[PDB]
Amino acid sequence: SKEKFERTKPHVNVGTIGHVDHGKTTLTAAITTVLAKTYGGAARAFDQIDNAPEEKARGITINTSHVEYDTPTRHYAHVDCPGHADYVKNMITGAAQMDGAILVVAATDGPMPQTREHILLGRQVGVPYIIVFLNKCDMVDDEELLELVEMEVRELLSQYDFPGDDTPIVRGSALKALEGDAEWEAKILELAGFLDSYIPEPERAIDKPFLLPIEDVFSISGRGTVVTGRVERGIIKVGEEVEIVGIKETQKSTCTGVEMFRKLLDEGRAGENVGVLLRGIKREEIERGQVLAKPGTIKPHTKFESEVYILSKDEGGRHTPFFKGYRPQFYFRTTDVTGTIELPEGVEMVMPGDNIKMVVTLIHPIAMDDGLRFAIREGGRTVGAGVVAKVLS
Amino acid sequence: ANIKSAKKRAIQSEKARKHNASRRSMMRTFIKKVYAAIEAGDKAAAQKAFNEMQPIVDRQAAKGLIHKNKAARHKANLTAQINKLA
Amino acid sequence: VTSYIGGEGHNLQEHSVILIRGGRVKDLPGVRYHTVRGALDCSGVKDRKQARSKYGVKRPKA
Amino acid sequence: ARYLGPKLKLSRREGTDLFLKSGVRAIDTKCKIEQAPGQHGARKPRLSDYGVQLREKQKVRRIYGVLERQFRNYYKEAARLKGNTGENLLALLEGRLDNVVYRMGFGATRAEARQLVSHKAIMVNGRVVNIASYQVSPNDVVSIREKAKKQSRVKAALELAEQREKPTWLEVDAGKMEGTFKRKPERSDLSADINEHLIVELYSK
RNA sequence: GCCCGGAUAGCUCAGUCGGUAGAGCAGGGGAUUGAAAAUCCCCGUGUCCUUGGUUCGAUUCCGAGUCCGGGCACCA
RNA sequence: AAAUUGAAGAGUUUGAUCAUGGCUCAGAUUGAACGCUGGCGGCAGGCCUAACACAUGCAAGUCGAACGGUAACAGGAAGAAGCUUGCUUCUUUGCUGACGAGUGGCGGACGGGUGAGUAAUGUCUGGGAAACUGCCUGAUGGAGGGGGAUAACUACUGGAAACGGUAGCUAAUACCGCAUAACGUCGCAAGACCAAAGAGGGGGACCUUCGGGCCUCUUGCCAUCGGAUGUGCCCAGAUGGGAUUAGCUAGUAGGUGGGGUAACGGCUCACCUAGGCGACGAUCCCUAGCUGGUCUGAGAGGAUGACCAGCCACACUGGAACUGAGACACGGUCCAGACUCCUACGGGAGGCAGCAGUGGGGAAUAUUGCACAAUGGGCGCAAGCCUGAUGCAGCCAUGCCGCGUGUAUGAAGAAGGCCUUCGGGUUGUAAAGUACUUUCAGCGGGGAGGAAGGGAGUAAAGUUAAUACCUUUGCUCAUUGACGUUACCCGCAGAAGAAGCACCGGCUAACUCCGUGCCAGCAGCCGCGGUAAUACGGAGGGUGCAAGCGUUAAUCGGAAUUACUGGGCGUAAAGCGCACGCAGGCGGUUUGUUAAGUCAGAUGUGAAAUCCCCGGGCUCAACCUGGGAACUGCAUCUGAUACUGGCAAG
Repeated sequence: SKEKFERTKPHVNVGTIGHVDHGKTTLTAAITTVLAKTYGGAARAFDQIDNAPEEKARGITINTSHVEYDTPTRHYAHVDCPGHADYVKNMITGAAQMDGAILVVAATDGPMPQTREHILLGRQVGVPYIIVFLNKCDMVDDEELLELVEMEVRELLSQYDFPGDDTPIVRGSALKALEGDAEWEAKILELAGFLDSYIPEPERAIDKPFLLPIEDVFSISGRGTVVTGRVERGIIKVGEEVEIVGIKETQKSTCTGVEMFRKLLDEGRAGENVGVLLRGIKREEIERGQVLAKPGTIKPHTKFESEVYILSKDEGGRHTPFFKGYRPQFYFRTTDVTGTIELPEGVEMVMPGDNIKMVVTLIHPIAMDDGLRFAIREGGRTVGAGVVAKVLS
Repeated sequence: ANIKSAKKRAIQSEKARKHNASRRSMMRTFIKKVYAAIEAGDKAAAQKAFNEMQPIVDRQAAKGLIHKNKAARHKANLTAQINKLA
Repeated sequence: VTSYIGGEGHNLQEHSVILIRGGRVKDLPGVRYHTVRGALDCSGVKDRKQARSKYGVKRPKA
Repeated sequence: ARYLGPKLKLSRREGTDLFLKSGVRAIDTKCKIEQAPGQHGARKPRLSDYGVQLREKQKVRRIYGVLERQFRNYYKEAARLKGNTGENLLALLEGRLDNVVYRMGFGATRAEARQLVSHKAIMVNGRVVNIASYQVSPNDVVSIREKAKKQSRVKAALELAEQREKPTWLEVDAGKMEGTFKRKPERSDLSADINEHLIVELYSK
């Protein structure tokens, strides 16, 4: 027995970007704090601004949009992710999963290296819909020097062809919005004003055949094995018959639960993160290389032909040509997979800043069709972006 | 099973337990008058004591106080003791 | 136990978790078992078409 | 369940006609009777005591067209039945619906008659039976459904049944598309082309 | 999802952690045999991690990844 | 409606042979798994591992026709107020429908689940003698009067919560005493001694506070004696292993007295005597719920108790006690133990081996299904309420059977593959083509039975108060399906959607090619494979099975391979090195007598289910089910006495 989330208005998954120390977790507390007062009607309360051990323990940020809340046009959930290079995997997948991102910078530091890495992702894998927040503004004594601190960001925007001044760059002091300063509680909710209108709006593929590429998995006590992630397409109701394809044998189940943010769900919707309980499934067998789907709509493949562009050093691509016989990491929605690549007759290399036709051979199968996007990476940078032109067997 | 939706038949049982104790020990300690008159050697005082007892000796098994066919055998055993005296 | 493994192609390693049935083969000393191909960490044998139920190789495909 | 593959395959392997696939090839071009199957078909046949037993069991199961599970079943039933088991099993084989439909010329082969039965064609005692393993009762009448009287192959089959002797436990009328199962099936009229003792001697091994 | 270790001849051991990688144990060829053992005479293996990089030079340095062992981590 | 169809051989020791003998093995079966494959339907089946631990839900209650009450809800009734105005608000009123909660009675100890313990005083089979009861039922009698208590409630009040605390009120089919008692109970008898309940329906008369009283009817109660389903006790036989498993006991054995018990006994206390038990198995340790019965095999014998069902034990662990007809109890109580959890830090909570669900273990296992429809069960005066009980769909080739995957036809056989002597041969009528039909599945339409009882109305009859009330039956028509868009039927294309798996050295049915060259592996054994392999891997072709296929394990057969059925021992493994001799076994021959053994006889019994004999039905089958037979034996007793046994004589 548990309480139900009720699907009124659209609902969308977003996330913070930038370097460490900039405010990436402070902001996600502070926004949710003023929204519950201002949109939600509440008075400033200590259990609003701090949260319980039990929520931290499961919404560990790096697997869960751990804060979910409401605004006048849509509901939002929001993710906090590492500002350091020690862990980037969940940022670069979260880019393909979000309808836009919250770019966090501390006026004290300016931009740092991970602020210059994460900006490229909206061109490379996700969407160029970024809204900006300048933290710790209250520390700077002079507005005209705050403006020069901000002129670093207008340059960085223009580096990756984001409009340097037609992007909305809110001023705030997130640690002061969090605690309950009268001026900075009053200079955070401006960000939700732009978030409600800069997207301009999310749009859901909820007419289509159901496709959930699984991001992550949980083991519910007394109920069994849940698989969750952004639903890319289609719709779900409780008791539908479902097919799992991918890295495993194709199997059939019953979705015997459907939840979102630990609340019951009348309907799983496209473009948003949804969790699904599954009949005859053990936490032992399932893997993130799986895709839950409408029965007989997509099948697993290891081999495919594709078009792929090799980035130029302008975009932080290669300057060395990309040889045949390479072993790149690919990125498809919620999942990464590595494959060995091949180039056309008499092509040993393709140059940076050029498109080629390629045949890949993955090290494990995933469910695939034509028109599916990827990027390739070799570590320190993404080096190309492409699309599956047809599958092979 | 492990649980039942009521617990109240246990409390009805304790209410009965305490109301049985409160007069089962009454009817059982009057017997000290028969045994003391047996110990006094005298058949007539033994009988007067048991005559005070017959009112409670049949009634305890007629009534619930020890129930069943326990009056017959007690009334018989107590005659069978005091008829050893003369 | 020592357990015979049938047909060429060996994917198994010194910690590969596997199943074994009876395989009587007094030709090899003490061996009373046979390692089940295409089960747990054991994959099927290469270049097979006459086995499908045997060697873990499944029905041949286009 | 039925035999779907090449039917003269069987007749050639068992060296007999089996009264199935009763058509003909033009000018007897590659008519391929009286020869054994395959690339090694030119070999002279070799026996064993187990080969004769297996081949006599194949023979009777290729005559009446029955599965091995079906024949193993009938042999248990035969051994339950009083008298001698051999004749008890053969009585089961002679009474079953598809076989009685072939006997009554409605099907020129066993497979025509089993296809007729599959297609809900026969009612017996006036009540429909669409399955091969119904035992036709003595003194009952089999009657083709109106929606089955249209099979051109059955109307032809009853002509292919002419100058072909029929078991003396039944009569049939082409003109009605109705046949009387006049009386009880009779072992004193029809047997298989094998020795009934050898085909059950191998079950003891 | 994160962190750690393992990819010199079949095996082992060495080798300026940039400058034709050396030796042993075992093995291959030839002779002998119908074959094998044994013997007698000739001779080879290096996935010197795959793949990208740094450089004047990679075996040995740096990222990427795969497999295998070990650690850390979660329960819509 | 009786009755059988049941008994096997094979490969393998050497140069060759006979005999001996192990090993491998064909067959059947399992709550079986593994790996491949898979379309449709019925009925059957799904922990057989950890008695290992379970999140969360849901699963014994119920009766206003025992009592006090009126929280909730509606209603009536009455009050009050307003153009909500002859309709409407607010209030009151247990007054009525009605019911939250309280008191009270009866039942929850049944079903369902688990198989841990237990070789058992439990169980099985058959009997014995000192017993008892829910509740039904036979019969006989009865119902006097009074008191006392207290929850709900009332007020006051603590704690985070669990949990409540203080003081006040009062009802009964509740509580308690007295009265009063049999054929009752005790007592040898005189005599003494023991019980209890009402409630409800309804009318002419009659009282009357118009409440109630009286009456009658119905239903319930109490006492006592009988019957009956149910249950207890006792006794004999039977009940796995270790004797390298030889002593065990006074906490016993026997008795006497008391106590205790429903009754019975070292049950239990005490005394007195010293006995009791064992190698025809005490004791000790190991294993293990049993049985009906299930499987296997000619059966004997073995395995074996599972799916169902009879019985037994158990319910996270350990101790105790109780309520009561009955329970150290699954659903309950106190206490302890362990773990886990809540908490305001003071304090508290809990045990899926119900049902669905989950983690874990392991070779391996359904959906937090659905439902009032029908069955049983508990309360129910009845309407009604309860139920994870019950029924029934889902999931899965887990079980068994049935059905289909096309069929009829069809060649100068044509391409292609395969083999080849290069002629042809073959795959194969197989394909194409020609002809027919669509079962099943599909799509659409139609559509039986599980439904009886039960509701209300109404008639006549009976009960009775002349009378209602009450009740038996009839009749009218009111009404009831989860499964479920059902079973089943009808239309309609159209071959359309339905073959894979193992096998081809021998045992073992199936041969040819190519590569491999003691290699890859190949078999269960014997074995194969070292460049002309039906034994390998692939190919084609062949064999066999089929929506299943193979393989592994497990059990049983084959085995007579521990030989009653059914063996050997000079020497095949094998006769005690010898004597003497107790235990135990065995004992000439004749007369009488006896009858334990044996044999004949009869009566009682071993339910169901299972088998058999003979049917019936669901189309057939699987499946379901009827009737009839079956049950080797046991108990007790009647007859016989040839013979073995006994006793006596010779």
